[PDB]
Amino acid sequence: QVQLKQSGGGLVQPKGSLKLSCAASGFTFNTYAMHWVRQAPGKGLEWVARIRSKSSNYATYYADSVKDRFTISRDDSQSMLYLQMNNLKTEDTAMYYCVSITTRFAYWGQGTLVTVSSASTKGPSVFPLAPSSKSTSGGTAALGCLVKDYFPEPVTVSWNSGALTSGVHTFPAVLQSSGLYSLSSVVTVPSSSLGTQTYICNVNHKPSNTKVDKRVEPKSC
Amino acid sequence: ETTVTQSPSSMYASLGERVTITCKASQDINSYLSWFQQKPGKSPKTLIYRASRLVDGVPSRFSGSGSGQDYSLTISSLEYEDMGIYYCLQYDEFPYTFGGGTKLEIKRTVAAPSVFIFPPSDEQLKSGTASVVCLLNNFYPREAKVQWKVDNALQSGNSQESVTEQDSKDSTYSLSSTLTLSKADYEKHKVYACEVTHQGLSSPVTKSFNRGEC
Ligand SMILES: CC(=O)N[C@@H](CCCCNC(=O)[C@@H](NC(=O)Cc1ccccc1)[C@@H]1N[C@@H](C(=O)O)C(C)(C)S1)C(=O)O
Repeated sequence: QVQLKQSGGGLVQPKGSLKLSCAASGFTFNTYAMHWVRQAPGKGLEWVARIRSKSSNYATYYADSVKDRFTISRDDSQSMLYLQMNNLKTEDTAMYYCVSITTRFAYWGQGTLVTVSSASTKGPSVFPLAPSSKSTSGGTAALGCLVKDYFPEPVTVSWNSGALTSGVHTFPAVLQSSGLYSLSSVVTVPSSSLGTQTYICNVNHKPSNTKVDKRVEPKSC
Repeated sequence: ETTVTQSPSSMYASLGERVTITCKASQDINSYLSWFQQKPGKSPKTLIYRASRLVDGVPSRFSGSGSGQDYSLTISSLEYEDMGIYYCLQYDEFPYTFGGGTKLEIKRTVAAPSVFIFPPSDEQLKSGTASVVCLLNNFYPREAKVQWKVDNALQSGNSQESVTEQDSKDSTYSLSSTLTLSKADYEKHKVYACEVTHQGLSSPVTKSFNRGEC
């Protein structure tokens, strides 16, 4: 059981600085080089920084984009890999992976999201996506929650505290023109259950400590 | 740096089929090439190193090959768990560069979408914005044309789409289109309609509501 357990990251303003941490366990950390690799949202993988073992003088190598702004470092007594990130720019917004390539394996951390923006965190507004009573009487009906105007990523959505999973689609977040994210989550249900069964979407936005439950009902006039 | 180009960038295949992806480097890389599988929302998983060495635990149906600049990964008989994005990695000279990635998805039959339209909530309108949401549920292939018609007028520049990854049970996609309008513009109109063109439909399908009527 090899683990690279990552810590740190989050929201930070441009020109600011941040330090990422990675705790290695279950392999001979000290003999192997360690790396950080980036994945901008929806885009490709890119190498960030490399550092070799004591046996190679802890030689450090950097991508050109970060050469004089980031520093990779390691503490072999504590099995810790670090990335000190200074003079941050918008284009550094990415998921950052701690990576160890060994003799016969390559291990990836779970990643830590870094968002480089001056904006403060903003919790979502959750609005009902409600089916009007046009729904085919013996067929399927759709309802959902619109999870709007939050920052930064991510949000999670469940339905009836996880009891409702079948037919659920929670869409990838969209970056709106306002610069805030927005997403919908929907579920299809028997049209016979509108009015008789109860549907609650549970929205969680950790960066803002927001937890919102919204009951979605058919609507009335 | 060394440049790594992958082909094709995406592809569909059926279960049991033999799949081959290629990976071409701008220069000789001495078989220092590695292949990774990434499933959505997960971290990469290492599959092959030194062009053809399997990492312990990777099924034998996975095979890699090549030399010089031209390399390939091959899945002898595709299985459901093999879907995802595959990256190749040149690690001969630093900076170690990745390919653009090959998206592998599973083929299935055409499926027409269930279409639903959702008016803006009264709650949302209290804040001065109106979002109108159109849902295309459980369809295949991914390509779909959605147009918004407000009082018979096409909309441009005020709508965004988002599409799920292939469903793990029926390999379909779902899409949401969100039309954003001011409360002022929204209340100046009656008929909000969503028009869906798709290969699983003989003719376009439309779902609509009239602002105001239950
Ligand atoms: C004591 C001493 O001197 N050590 C040196 C580092 C070398 C230590 C042993 N070497 C490795 O584990 C290498 N691993 C592979 O070839 C297998 C592989 C490749 C790709 C995917 C999966 C498996 C290379 N190691 C990386 C690196 O060196 O950055 C690499 C070049 C990216 S792969 C040191 O610390 O200087």
